[PDB]
Amino acid sequence: HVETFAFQAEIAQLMSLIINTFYSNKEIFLRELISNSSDALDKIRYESLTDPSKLDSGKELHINLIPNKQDRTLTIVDTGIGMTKADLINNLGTIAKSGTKAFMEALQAGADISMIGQFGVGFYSAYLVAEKVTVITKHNDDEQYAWESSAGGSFTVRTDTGEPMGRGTKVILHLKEDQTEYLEERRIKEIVKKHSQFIGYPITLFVE
Ligand SMILES: COC(=O)c1c(C)n[nH]c1-c1ccno1
Ligand SMILES: COC(=O)Cc1cc(O)cc(O)c1
Repeated sequence: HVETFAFQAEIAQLMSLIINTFYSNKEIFLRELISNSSDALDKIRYESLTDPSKLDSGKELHINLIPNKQDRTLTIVDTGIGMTKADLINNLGTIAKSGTKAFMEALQAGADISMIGQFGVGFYSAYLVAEKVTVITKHNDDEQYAWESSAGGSFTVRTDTGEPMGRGTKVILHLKEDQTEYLEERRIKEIVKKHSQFIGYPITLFVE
Protein backbone atom coordinates (compact mmCIF):
# COMPACT_ATOMS: atom_id res chain seq x y z
CA HIS A 1 0.00 0.00 0.00
CA VAL A 2 0.92 3.74 -0.38
CA GLU A 3 2.53 5.46 2.65
CA THR A 4 2.34 9.30 2.87
CA PHE A 5 5.23 11.32 4.30
CA ALA A 6 5.71 14.98 5.07
CA PHE A 7 8.65 17.00 3.94
CA GLN A 8 10.95 18.39 6.63
CA ALA A 9 9.69 21.99 6.65
CA GLU A 10 13.09 23.20 5.31
CA ILE A 11 12.67 20.93 2.24
CA ALA A 12 9.02 21.94 1.91
CA GLN A 13 10.05 25.60 2.13
CA LEU A 14 12.76 25.12 -0.51
CA MET A 15 10.41 23.55 -3.00
CA SER A 16 8.20 26.60 -2.81
CA LEU A 17 11.16 28.87 -3.42
CA ILE A 18 11.95 27.02 -6.69
CA ILE A 19 8.28 26.74 -7.71
CA ASN A 20 7.24 30.38 -7.19
CA THR A 21 10.42 32.41 -7.85
CA PHE A 22 10.92 34.01 -11.27
CA TYR A 23 13.82 32.34 -13.02
CA SER A 24 13.99 31.84 -16.70
CA ASN A 25 17.18 29.78 -16.97
CA LYS A 26 15.40 26.52 -16.24
CA GLU A 27 17.37 24.20 -18.53
CA ILE A 28 19.97 23.74 -15.81
CA PHE A 29 17.45 21.47 -14.10
CA LEU A 30 18.91 18.66 -16.32
CA ARG A 31 22.63 18.70 -15.79
CA GLU A 32 21.71 18.42 -12.11
CA LEU A 33 20.07 15.09 -12.74
CA ILE A 34 22.66 14.03 -15.26
CA SER A 35 25.29 14.97 -12.54
CA ASN A 36 23.19 13.24 -9.82
CA SER A 37 23.08 10.06 -12.04
CA SER A 38 26.88 10.21 -12.58
CA ASP A 39 27.28 10.41 -8.77
CA ALA A 40 25.30 7.09 -8.51
CA LEU A 41 27.18 5.33 -11.27
CA ASP A 42 30.42 6.45 -9.45
CA LYS A 43 29.26 4.95 -6.21
CA ILE A 44 28.60 1.57 -7.78
CA ARG A 45 31.61 1.41 -10.11
CA TYR A 46 33.52 1.86 -6.82
CA GLU A 47 31.76 -0.68 -4.64
CA SER A 48 31.90 -3.44 -7.25
CA LEU A 49 35.65 -2.90 -7.33
CA THR A 50 35.77 -4.74 -4.00
CA ASP A 51 32.56 -6.71 -4.46
CA PRO A 52 31.89 -7.68 -8.13
CA SER A 53 28.75 -9.63 -7.01
CA LYS A 54 27.19 -6.18 -6.88
CA LEU A 55 26.98 -6.07 -10.64
CA ASP A 56 24.83 -9.15 -10.89
CA SER A 57 21.91 -6.68 -10.87
CA GLY A 58 23.40 -5.24 -14.10
CA LYS A 59 26.92 -4.98 -15.54
CA GLU A 60 25.99 -2.09 -17.86
CA LEU A 61 26.63 1.47 -16.51
CA HIS A 62 24.84 4.19 -18.45
CA ILE A 63 22.45 7.25 -18.53
CA ASN A 64 19.27 7.30 -20.71
CA LEU A 65 17.16 10.38 -21.37
CA ILE A 66 13.63 9.50 -22.55
CA PRO A 67 11.12 12.05 -23.90
CA ASN A 68 7.48 11.13 -24.07
CA LYS A 69 5.22 13.81 -25.54
CA GLN A 70 2.01 11.79 -25.22
CA ASP A 71 2.65 11.45 -21.48
CA ARG A 72 4.27 14.94 -21.21
CA THR A 73 7.35 13.33 -19.59
CA LEU A 74 11.12 13.32 -19.60
CA THR A 75 12.56 10.43 -17.54
CA ILE A 76 16.27 10.26 -16.72
CA VAL A 77 17.05 6.61 -16.33
CA ASP A 78 20.37 5.45 -14.78
CA THR A 79 21.96 2.16 -13.76
CA GLY A 80 23.38 3.53 -10.46
CA ILE A 81 23.79 2.29 -6.85
CA GLY A 82 20.11 3.16 -6.30
CA MET A 83 18.06 4.14 -3.26
CA THR A 84 16.81 2.13 -0.36
CA LYS A 85 13.64 2.81 1.62
CA ALA A 86 15.71 4.39 4.41
CA ASP A 87 17.16 6.44 1.67
CA LEU A 88 13.84 7.73 0.29
CA ILE A 89 12.19 7.99 3.71
CA ASN A 90 14.96 9.14 6.13
CA ASN A 91 18.57 9.34 4.85
CA LEU A 92 18.00 11.77 1.98
CA GLY A 93 15.69 13.94 4.06
CA THR A 94 18.58 14.23 6.53
CA ILE A 95 21.38 15.42 4.10
CA ALA A 96 19.05 17.50 1.95
CA LYS A 97 18.13 19.34 5.20
CA SER A 98 21.60 20.99 5.53
CA GLY A 99 22.05 21.49 1.82
CA THR A 100 18.82 23.51 2.01
CA LYS A 101 19.84 26.04 4.68
CA ALA A 102 23.25 26.81 3.18
CA PHE A 103 21.64 27.12 -0.26
CA MET A 104 19.12 29.55 1.20
CA GLU A 105 21.54 31.58 3.31
CA ALA A 106 23.58 31.92 0.09
CA LEU A 107 20.56 33.53 -1.64
CA GLN A 108 20.37 37.09 -0.32
CA ALA A 109 24.05 37.76 -0.63
CA GLY A 110 23.05 37.21 -4.27
CA ALA A 111 24.20 33.76 -5.24
CA ASP A 112 21.53 32.21 -7.46
CA ILE A 113 19.65 29.01 -8.47
CA SER A 114 21.87 27.70 -11.25
CA MET A 115 24.03 26.91 -8.22
CA ILE A 116 21.68 24.64 -6.28
CA GLY A 117 24.10 21.78 -7.09
CA GLN A 118 27.07 22.99 -5.06
CA PHE A 119 24.73 22.59 -2.10
CA GLY A 120 23.73 18.95 -2.50
CA VAL A 121 20.10 19.74 -3.39
CA GLY A 122 20.19 19.39 -7.21
CA PHE A 123 17.39 16.81 -7.51
CA TYR A 124 14.90 19.41 -6.24
CA SER A 125 15.89 21.39 -9.44
CA ALA A 126 13.21 19.38 -11.25
CA TYR A 127 10.62 21.58 -9.71
CA LEU A 128 11.47 24.29 -12.19
CA VAL A 129 10.01 22.17 -14.93
CA ALA A 130 8.04 19.32 -13.28
CA GLU A 131 4.55 19.64 -11.79
CA LYS A 132 5.00 16.15 -10.21
CA VAL A 133 8.14 13.94 -9.97
CA THR A 134 8.16 10.17 -9.75
CA VAL A 135 11.35 8.35 -8.74
CA ILE A 136 11.49 4.64 -9.58
CA THR A 137 14.65 3.28 -8.02
CA LYS A 138 16.18 -0.10 -7.26
CA HIS A 139 18.94 -0.86 -4.72
CA ASN A 140 20.85 -4.12 -4.45
CA ASP A 141 19.92 -4.83 -0.82
CA ASP A 142 16.29 -3.69 -0.78
CA GLU A 143 12.97 -3.89 -2.70
CA GLN A 144 12.09 -1.71 -5.72
CA TYR A 145 10.28 1.52 -4.71
CA ALA A 146 8.33 4.28 -6.27
CA TRP A 147 8.60 7.71 -4.61
CA GLU A 148 6.41 10.54 -5.87
CA SER A 149 5.74 14.11 -4.88
CA SER A 150 3.72 16.82 -6.47
CA ALA A 151 5.29 18.95 -3.73
CA GLY A 152 3.22 21.03 -1.37
CA GLY A 153 4.59 19.50 1.79
CA SER A 154 4.17 15.76 1.28
CA PHE A 155 5.71 12.80 -0.57
CA THR A 156 4.46 9.26 -1.13
CA VAL A 157 6.46 6.03 -1.37
CA ARG A 158 5.20 2.55 -2.36
CA THR A 159 6.68 -0.81 -3.44
CA ASP A 160 6.62 -0.65 -7.28
CA THR A 161 5.20 -3.35 -9.58
CA GLY A 162 6.27 -1.92 -12.95
CA GLU A 163 8.92 -3.39 -15.21
CA PRO A 164 11.57 -4.84 -12.94
CA MET A 165 14.37 -2.39 -13.61
CA GLY A 166 17.10 -4.60 -12.15
CA ARG A 167 19.16 -1.85 -10.47
CA GLY A 168 19.02 1.94 -10.87
CA THR A 169 17.01 5.13 -10.57
CA LYS A 170 14.42 6.33 -13.15
CA VAL A 171 13.18 9.91 -12.53
CA ILE A 172 9.98 10.71 -14.47
CA LEU A 173 9.38 14.44 -14.82
CA HIS A 174 5.66 15.16 -15.37
CA LEU A 175 6.30 18.53 -17.04
CA LYS A 176 4.16 21.64 -16.58
CA GLU A 177 2.04 22.79 -19.54
CA ASP A 178 4.47 25.51 -20.64
CA GLN A 179 7.81 23.61 -20.43
CA THR A 180 7.40 21.05 -23.26
CA GLU A 181 10.46 22.45 -24.97
CA TYR A 182 12.53 19.84 -23.11
CA LEU A 183 10.48 17.17 -24.85
CA GLU A 184 12.25 18.18 -28.09
CA GLU A 185 15.29 16.27 -29.30
CA ARG A 186 16.92 19.37 -30.79
CA ARG A 187 16.47 21.13 -27.40
CA ILE A 188 17.76 18.20 -25.27
CA LYS A 189 20.94 17.77 -27.37
CA GLU A 190 21.80 21.44 -26.85
CA ILE A 191 21.58 21.33 -23.06
CA VAL A 192 23.65 18.11 -22.88
CA LYS A 193 26.33 19.51 -25.18
CA LYS A 194 26.32 22.80 -23.14
CA HIS A 195 26.16 21.52 -19.55
CA SER A 196 27.09 17.83 -19.46
CA GLN A 197 29.56 17.12 -22.20
CA PHE A 198 32.06 15.52 -19.75
CA ILE A 199 30.00 12.94 -17.92
CA GLY A 200 32.11 9.79 -17.99
CA TYR A 201 29.10 7.62 -18.81
CA PRO A 202 27.22 6.92 -22.04
CA ILE A 203 24.35 9.44 -22.35
CA THR A 204 21.73 8.23 -24.81
CA LEU A 205 19.05 10.64 -25.87
CA PHE A 206 16.17 8.52 -27.12
CA VAL A 207 14.21 9.88 -30.07
CA GLU A 208 10.40 9.45 -30.44
C1 LIG B 1 16.24 10.97 -6.62
O1 LIG B 1 15.61 11.95 -5.80
C2 LIG B 1 16.46 12.35 -4.82
O2 LIG B 1 17.68 12.49 -5.07
C3 LIG B 1 15.94 12.63 -3.41
C4 LIG B 1 14.87 12.03 -2.78
C5 LIG B 1 13.96 10.95 -3.37
N1 LIG B 1 14.76 12.57 -1.56
N2 LIG B 1 15.65 13.42 -1.40
C6 LIG B 1 16.43 13.52 -2.49
C7 LIG B 1 17.52 14.35 -2.72
C8 LIG B 1 18.13 14.59 -3.87
C9 LIG B 1 19.11 15.43 -3.57
N3 LIG B 1 19.02 15.63 -2.26
O3 LIG B 1 18.07 14.98 -1.81
C1 LIG C 1 23.07 12.61 -4.10
O1 LIG C 1 22.04 11.67 -3.82
C2 LIG C 1 20.86 11.61 -4.67
O2 LIG C 1 20.32 12.65 -5.01
C3 LIG C 1 20.31 10.27 -5.11
C4 LIG C 1 20.09 10.29 -6.61
C5 LIG C 1 20.52 9.22 -7.38
C6 LIG C 1 20.32 9.23 -8.76
O3 LIG C 1 20.73 8.18 -9.52
C7 LIG C 1 19.70 10.32 -9.36
C8 LIG C 1 19.27 11.39 -8.58
O4 LIG C 1 18.66 12.46 -9.17
C9 LIG C 1 19.47 11.38 -7.21
